[PDB]
Amino acid sequence: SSMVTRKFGMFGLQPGHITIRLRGTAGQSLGAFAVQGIKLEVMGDANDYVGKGLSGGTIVVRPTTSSPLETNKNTIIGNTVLYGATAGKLFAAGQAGERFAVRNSGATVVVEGCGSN
Amino acid sequence: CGVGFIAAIDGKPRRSVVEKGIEALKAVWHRGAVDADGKTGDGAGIHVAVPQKFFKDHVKVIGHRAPDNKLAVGQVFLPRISLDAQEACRCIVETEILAFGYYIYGWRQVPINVDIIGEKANATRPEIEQIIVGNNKGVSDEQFELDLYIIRRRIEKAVKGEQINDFYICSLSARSIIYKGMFLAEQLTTFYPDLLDERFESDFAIYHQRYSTNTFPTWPLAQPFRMLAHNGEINTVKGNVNWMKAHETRMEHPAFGTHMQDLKPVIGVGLSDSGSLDTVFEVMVRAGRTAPMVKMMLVPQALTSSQTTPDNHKALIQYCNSVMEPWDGPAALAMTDGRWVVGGMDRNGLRPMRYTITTDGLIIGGSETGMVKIDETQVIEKGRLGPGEMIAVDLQSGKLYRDRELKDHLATLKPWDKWVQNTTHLDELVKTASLKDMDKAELRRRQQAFGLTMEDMELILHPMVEDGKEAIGSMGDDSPIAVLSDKYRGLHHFFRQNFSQVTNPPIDSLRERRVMSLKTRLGNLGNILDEDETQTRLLQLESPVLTTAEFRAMRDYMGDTAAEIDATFPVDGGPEALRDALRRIRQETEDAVRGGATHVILTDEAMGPARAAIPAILATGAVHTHLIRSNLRTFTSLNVRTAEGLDTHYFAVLIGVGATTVNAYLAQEAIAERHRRGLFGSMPLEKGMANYKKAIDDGLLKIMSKMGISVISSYRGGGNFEAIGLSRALVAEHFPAMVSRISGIGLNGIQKKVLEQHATAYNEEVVALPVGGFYRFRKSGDRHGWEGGVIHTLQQAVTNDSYTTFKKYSEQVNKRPPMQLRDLLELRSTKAPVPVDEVESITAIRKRFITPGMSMGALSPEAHGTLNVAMNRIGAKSDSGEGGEDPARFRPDKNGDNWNSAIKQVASGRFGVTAEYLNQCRELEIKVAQGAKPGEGGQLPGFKVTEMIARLRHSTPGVMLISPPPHHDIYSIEDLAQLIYDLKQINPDAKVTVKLVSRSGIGTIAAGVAKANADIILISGNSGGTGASPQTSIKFAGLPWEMGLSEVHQVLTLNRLRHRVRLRTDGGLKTGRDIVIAAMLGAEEFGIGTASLIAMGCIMVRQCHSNTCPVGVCVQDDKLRQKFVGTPEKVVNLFTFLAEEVREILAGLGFRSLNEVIGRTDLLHQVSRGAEHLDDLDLNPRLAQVDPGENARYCTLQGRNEVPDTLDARIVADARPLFEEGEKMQLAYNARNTQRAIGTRLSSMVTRKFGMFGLQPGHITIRLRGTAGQSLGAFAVQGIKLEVMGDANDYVGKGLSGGTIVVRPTTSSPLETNKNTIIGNTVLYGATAGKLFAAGQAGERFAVRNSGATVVVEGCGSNGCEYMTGGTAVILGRVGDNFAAGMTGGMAYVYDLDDSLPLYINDESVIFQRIEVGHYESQLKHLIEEHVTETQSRFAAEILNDWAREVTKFWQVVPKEMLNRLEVPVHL
Amino acid sequence: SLDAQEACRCIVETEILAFGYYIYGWRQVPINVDIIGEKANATRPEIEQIIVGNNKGVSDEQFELDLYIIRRRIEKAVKGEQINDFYICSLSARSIIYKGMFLAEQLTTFYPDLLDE
Amino acid sequence: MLGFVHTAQRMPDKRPAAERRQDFAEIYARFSDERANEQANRCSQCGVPFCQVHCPVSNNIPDWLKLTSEGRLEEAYEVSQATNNFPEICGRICPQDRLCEGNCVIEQSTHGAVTIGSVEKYINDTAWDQGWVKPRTPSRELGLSVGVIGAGPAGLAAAEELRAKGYEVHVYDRYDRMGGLLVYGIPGFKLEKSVVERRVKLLADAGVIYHPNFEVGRDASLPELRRKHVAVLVAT
Ligand SMILES: Cc1cc2nc3c(=O)[nH]c(=O)nc-3n(C[C@H](O)[C@H](O)[C@H](O)COP(=O)(O)OP(=O)(O)OC[C@H]3O[C@@H](n4cnc5c(N)ncnc54)[C@H](O)[C@@H]3O)c2cc1C
Ligand SMILES: Cc1cc2nc3c(=O)[nH]c(=O)nc-3n(C[C@H](O)[C@H](O)[C@H](O)COP(=O)(O)O)c2cc1C
Ligand code: SF4
Ligand code: SF4
Ligand code: F3S
Repeated sequence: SSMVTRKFGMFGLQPGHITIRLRGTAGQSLGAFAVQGIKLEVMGDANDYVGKGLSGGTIVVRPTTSSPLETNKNTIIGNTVLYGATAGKLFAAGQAGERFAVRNSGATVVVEGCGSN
Repeated sequence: CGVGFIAAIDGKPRRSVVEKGIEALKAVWHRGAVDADGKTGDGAGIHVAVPQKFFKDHVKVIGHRAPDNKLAVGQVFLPRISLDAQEACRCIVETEILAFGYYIYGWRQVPINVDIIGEKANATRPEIEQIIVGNNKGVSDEQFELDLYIIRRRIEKAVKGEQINDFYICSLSARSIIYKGMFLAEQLTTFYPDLLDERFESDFAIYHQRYSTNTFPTWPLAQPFRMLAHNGEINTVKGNVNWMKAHETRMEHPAFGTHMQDLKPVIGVGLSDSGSLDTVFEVMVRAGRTAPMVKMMLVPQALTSSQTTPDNHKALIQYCNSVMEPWDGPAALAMTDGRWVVGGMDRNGLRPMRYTITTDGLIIGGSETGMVKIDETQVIEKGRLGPGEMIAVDLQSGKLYRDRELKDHLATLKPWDKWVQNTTHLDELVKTASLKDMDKAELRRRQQAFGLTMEDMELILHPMVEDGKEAIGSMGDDSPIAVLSDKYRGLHHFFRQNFSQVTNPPIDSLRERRVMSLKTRLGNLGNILDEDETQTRLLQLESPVLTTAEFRAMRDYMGDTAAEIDATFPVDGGPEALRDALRRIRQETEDAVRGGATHVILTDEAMGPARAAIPAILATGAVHTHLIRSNLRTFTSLNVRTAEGLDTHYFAVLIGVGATTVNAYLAQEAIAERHRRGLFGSMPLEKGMANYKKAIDDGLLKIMSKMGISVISSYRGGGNFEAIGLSRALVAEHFPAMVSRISGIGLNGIQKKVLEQHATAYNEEVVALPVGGFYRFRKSGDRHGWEGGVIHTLQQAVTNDSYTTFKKYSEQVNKRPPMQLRDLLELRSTKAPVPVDEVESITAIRKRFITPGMSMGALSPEAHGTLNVAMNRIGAKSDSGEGGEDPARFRPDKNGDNWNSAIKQVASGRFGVTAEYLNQCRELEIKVAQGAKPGEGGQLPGFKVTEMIARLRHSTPGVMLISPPPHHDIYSIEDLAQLIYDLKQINPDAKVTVKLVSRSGIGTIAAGVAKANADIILISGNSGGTGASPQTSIKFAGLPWEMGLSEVHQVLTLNRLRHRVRLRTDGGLKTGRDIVIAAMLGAEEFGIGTASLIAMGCIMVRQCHSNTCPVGVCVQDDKLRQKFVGTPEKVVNLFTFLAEEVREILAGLGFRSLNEVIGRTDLLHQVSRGAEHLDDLDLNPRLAQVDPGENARYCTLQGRNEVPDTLDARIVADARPLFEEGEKMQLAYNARNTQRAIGTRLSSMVTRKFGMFGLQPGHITIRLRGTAGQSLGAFAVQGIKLEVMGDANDYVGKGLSGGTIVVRPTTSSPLETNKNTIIGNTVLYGATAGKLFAAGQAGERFAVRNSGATVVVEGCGSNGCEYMTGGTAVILGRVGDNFAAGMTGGMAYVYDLDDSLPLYINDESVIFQRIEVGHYESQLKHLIEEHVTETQSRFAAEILNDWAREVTKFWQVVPKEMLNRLEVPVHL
Repeated sequence: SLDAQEACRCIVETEILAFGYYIYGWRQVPINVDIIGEKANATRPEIEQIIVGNNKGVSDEQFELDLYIIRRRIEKAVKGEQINDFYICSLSARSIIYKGMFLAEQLTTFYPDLLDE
Repeated sequence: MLGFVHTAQRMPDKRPAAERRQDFAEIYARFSDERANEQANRCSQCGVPFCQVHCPVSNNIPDWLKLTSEGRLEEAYEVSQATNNFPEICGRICPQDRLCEGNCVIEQSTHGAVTIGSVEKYINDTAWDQGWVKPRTPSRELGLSVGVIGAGPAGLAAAEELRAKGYEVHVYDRYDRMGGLLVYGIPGFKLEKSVVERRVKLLADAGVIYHPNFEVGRDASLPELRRKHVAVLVAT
């Protein structure tokens, strides 16, 4: 994100100009400060603080194709998702955590069930 | 690599000849391969006369009184490591010489300096010594030499009787001496100081510098041989050896005597091809003939049916063709008797030969022209050697003889026209005698017995009767190999056709049919040393294929001399009935030939419900091998009547085994039965049989040309095939020398198959043949590799992203019963499994796969672009193909789409090659052959080429484009090294890659290409796809890629050369298991190819060539292109799935990356089927492991290989003002023949800086003095001018694009401009644009594949403007032979002076006339005026002066397809 | 070389099959070349084994005598072609021989086959 | 002989519902002869044919397609009826929109499936009119006793095959008219009973024994039928 910000700026690349797929379980702070043009897609579950400081990017979480679970009856991401994001999208499938989308301004998020506050 | 010779025309010995020979050998360091050790070489040699004064002084100093007559010196190589073997060799040679009462003077040890030889060659150095022998009997010198030769033969035999290894007599004679060894070329005079005395003097000197193919040396196999110094290879080395072993039993001459019995096996064992050529040459010369006579009788001139040759020469050619089988192959011979010295070329004239005549009576000939230093004020004439020509020097009378006069002197001796007319040809004999039929039930029963289908039978035979050309396939083969096929298969499927790749290039049978002859002789075998009228008394047939009428004529002509042999075995016989029948027919044939009968005819007409038919292949093989081993083949011709053969491959494999003529009758009755119902229309049966015979002739010619053999008489009985799946003992006893790398079924399996087929044929009541499923899929049987369900599964899995569906796909594919070799190998380990997360990331695996090239002509542009985009998106390397690339794609799109191709191809066509096209890449690839059409090269149909295709390929719209089979600039491995040098010069940052096809004997080729500074090898399987190709070439050409890969890996790690290359393969890589096994066997990269196409939308309809693919992959019409469905994401998903599958397999195995598994062959095992009854296929030779040692099994180096710098460096430093300011620059230099690729790196620099058309013509100007090396001005862009004073070597203007090259003799030259050669062969190969004004004659294949360039030359060689497509060519002077072959574009103006053009020109697709319009006359005048302005050619000015009468002197030649496409009609 | 190996294989096969015994197959002896000196590794030949079965149902003595005749005939035949470095160490059904140019202390580490129970 | 490049798919015919609403015969007409020669010329002989792999009998479609495209209707009829029994009715009743004409590569590329069922009907029509059909009676009758239950298509095909082998077949059924439910279950609106009567008379001509209006549940039982023959087939 820093490299592409120095190269093309905040909104220099059209959406989806570079896409990344991640298998397994993502660590903390997935996609911190991702500018427009990046797309991340993780199959599995994210830990915490996912999508912090999002500005223009795109994050996608989803259970893998062999999941015997139920989507809207389990947890898939952590707490304080999208702390102070400016623009971008976040599509998930599952129950988020507490303090979901605090101080959000401009982002577009779609979640199946969430927690307190 | 190269030969050379120097001779004194007058015939007085001197020191200058030897000195010039040493000087010439001092300047051949650039052709041969370069070693980094600086010590090792390939082996060199020199050959001179004996300096009697030196040896007389020696023996005088010893103490003896020097005898007054000639002495004799014999050079020997004895063992060195031991002492006792030396004593044995010495006592042997001494007793053999003293058995003839001669006088032995003594030995002599040669002082040497062994510090210059490398450590690899010093390990096998033999003790070199000389022996001196006088003449105390006072006999003549001819008998002296003959006795010495007999003594040499007997010594060789005796020392062979004691198994004393490493003993070799170089040359025992009284006239000549030979200094040869395994050192370098230049350092010769520092290893043999005996050549540094001023007493050594000789009137002739021959020299050779060879090009080895393996890192291991061998002293007794270095040129020149005892009577010869040959350069090149030999295509027909098995057939000639077998036929000579047949001829041995009837060679007798009173010149030898009783000692003749000692010379029975003339061709020794364990010698090179040129060694056998030399030994038979010497055996024939010692009989009495002269050197030109035997040379003309061994490598004859191509007999053409024209009127340019007199009749005496024609009779001579017929006689020499009737005497002995030829020896075809690329050969530049420089041979010498004691009296004559001859130098000549082969039939085709591939390797060059250029000579020079000085005023001092000195002739200097060699492969290059600027080797020795000769002033311009001493030469008289420079000449070249064309096809079959020869130049001789007679030492006795001291005379020179050119081609015509030497041929006339040879024809002067004997009355040939009084002997050739003793022959008989069967055209009128059958025509006059001809003018003097079965039930459909029995026909169906017999066909079912042999197992011919119904659908396929009338699908591959119908075009042969209706049209007369074999059918054209559409996609790669996927049927199982013969041994694993469940249903019955003939014997012919077990034989694969050979083909030569680089070591000797093929010959185009479609454009060079003049050197092709199918004549056959019956009753010509006789004594090879006797000459009489009785020899040329025989029967001659114009074609080996015969119908029923011709066969009846031949048989009832032979009369009582024939003897039929039944070829059937009892069905009720026990398990060993087949072997008993074989023994019976062998004994019957031997007894029949002994009983006076001199002709044998095999027949199986007695086939019925009681006796089964012996396979024809096995029968004729057993009979021919038995007749050879019993010394009776020389008395009898062999004919076979088969009842199975239908297609050309069967006849090819039946002739190659040793038959002479065949009459496949059942095809004829089937054709008649078809015609009687009125299916072929209105064609009479005569026309049908004629077309059938013509198609078979053309197919057999194609199969012969596929390996560079132009004469049928030498291909007969040679055994040029490969057996894949036959038992070793079977093919080693009842077949000629043929190698089967894996054992196969023996006799029991074949008998079981024939018996079960016979039972299911006769014992029931059949009605119609089965539908057949060989060429196309049917529900009956003949399992394939791609069926409907698997295709749909793959397509759904790639379009739905369901990886579980892809796993189900892989399980469906791997579940099928065995069909390939890679389905008989299991893999195991010993460590514990490792979880899949520890395996390296998916992307590091996806970046390894590549997409093999696919020509833009084959498939629509949409598919090409989609593949390129997807592959460049994931990060791998896609490929472009042969059809070039659109320039507008050389930049990324606005949406981040990269449509360019990362790998570029340099194929045999050179269609779209261009200086700009070679810099938009990362790696260049060289195409030799592919898995479908290994011999005939890529082809493109007529209605496919659109206007866009014509623009891409610089051609005419709507014309059939077929690429020439051989690379016109790769005629030997040295040419390959030169081409790699050229490619690495023109591109300063790309890699080069060769592309081979897996076949036996690929190890030496692998080592050679590894020595040729290549980067990446490509072993392509035998099951690859193709746009279009003949059916037989698809089904029966190539070998499985496992065999080739294993062989290459073993032979390439044995020579310690594995750490400099990168092996890559493709062909039938469907799932991950195949990729893992291939990586274990030695692969490093992988090409998927056809599978990817099915992911894009293809559904394997197998109609690529018909321009009607319903999906829209391979079509050029606009409507069908709208039906495209592909998407750049499907290929991405397919590659991701493949990578994940490989990851899973590797994790379950217990490793973490492919780097730790490449070469670990021990992981594999072979399992087999129990009750399959198949004799187990021993796959161990492919699973054998050779230890590399310290070097890793996959070890490699970053960056491309290095290469020495040419003159271009010195050019790009001085031209810096141009590259920094754009200021004009003019330079001059002295260029020797060593410097290669002059003016190429500057072309690359100026292309990268400004472009191609960025500079005005004449911005940078360069002048050269002397002789420029080969490939002068390769890819010269517009804006560069190169004027060289002197002469160019060869390949001048290869791939010229916009430049301007001018050659000229210097002002101090007293020669005529239009009577002296100045440039070599294949000038302007694939030229695209530019100008070339030459002053002098041109070599062979002038302006071949020229398209766009403007060339003006003074004379040419044979086959000029071969396959021309564009541009202008102005020839001033005599043309060669077969001019304008297959020309399709452009126009030519030939300067006629003798009205001899119609005798030479080819009127296939061009028309010639007189100049008609003043417009073309003015254009020709402009061309001549510019040519005069450039080089100041005097003869050109004199042509210009007499315009009014010289206008009507020229002839204009134009293609038959550019007439109506012209803007101004040439004819009023 | 490699082509000479094929000639040797076909020689021994066509000479063994001339009597009636059925071949089971070959086997490459797993070795470890690293414990070889320099003068020995320069002239180390390939070591292979062949397995033959007595399907004729004959006594042991005729089997041994027939194998001896086979060995002599094979030696003569291969001498007929002047091939170099071809040596049948031992061909029988009673004993086997493991010999080489290595030292005496590394034998069990040259031929690991001798370490099985 | 590709054809599908410029030509277009065209059914035989279809009578409009103004008068079709009242009859009970078939609504489709026999295929025109020149229309037959044209539509047969439409297939591309797709290698690895999907047309065959989906037809549950897997008859050799492209072969007789090519033949009918060129002629020689006798050879084409022979190679058609070789592997498929009852072609006249199978090519008329089977839902080719999902079995055979639903997977032709021409249709998969959205060009329009080649009318396979119509050509099957045509080639089975003219073959019977001129009389190139003979009952497959055996030679050297083996001699045994075999019987089937139910005159449906399965039983009829089994009986035809067994009579071609040379056994003695016996057909039992409850209904009075033979031929399974083709004369009682399938409405005449979709299949005229004339062709079923013709085929069943041809079958009877081969030497097939009938036992109309029988029941295995009441009139007889399984031990009786088993003892009366060598083996019994159950197509109830
Ligand atoms: C376009 C189309 C329309 C279709 N329409 C229909 C439809 O309307 N109805 C339908 O059912 N299927 C229909 N089908 C399906 C198809 O016709 C049948 O599935 C098929 O004909 C049944 O064949 P069968 O082998 O069961 O023969 P059947 O005809 O079912 O064989 C049964 C025969 O045995 C007799 N039998 C029954 N019980 C006994 C017994 N205990 N002892 C002795 N004899 C006995 C019966 O009287 C009858 O003669 C249709 C198919 C298509 C393609
Ligand atoms: C439709 C098609 C066109 C091809 N065109 C070329 C070509 O123009 N030049 C070439 O060298 N190989 C060509 N090939 C062969 C591939 O380069 C490659 O060698 C082969 O496809 C690999 O084997 P595979 O069939 O398993 O993919 C073509 C293959 C196909 C299927
Ligand atoms: S339906 Fe398609 S695949 Fe089948 S025969 Fe016709 S054209 Fe060929
Ligand atoms: S309509 Fe014809 S081709 Fe299709 S399934 Fe029925 S019988 Fe087979
Ligand atoms: S079979 Fe050929 S015509 Fe196209 S759809 Fe496949 S490449």
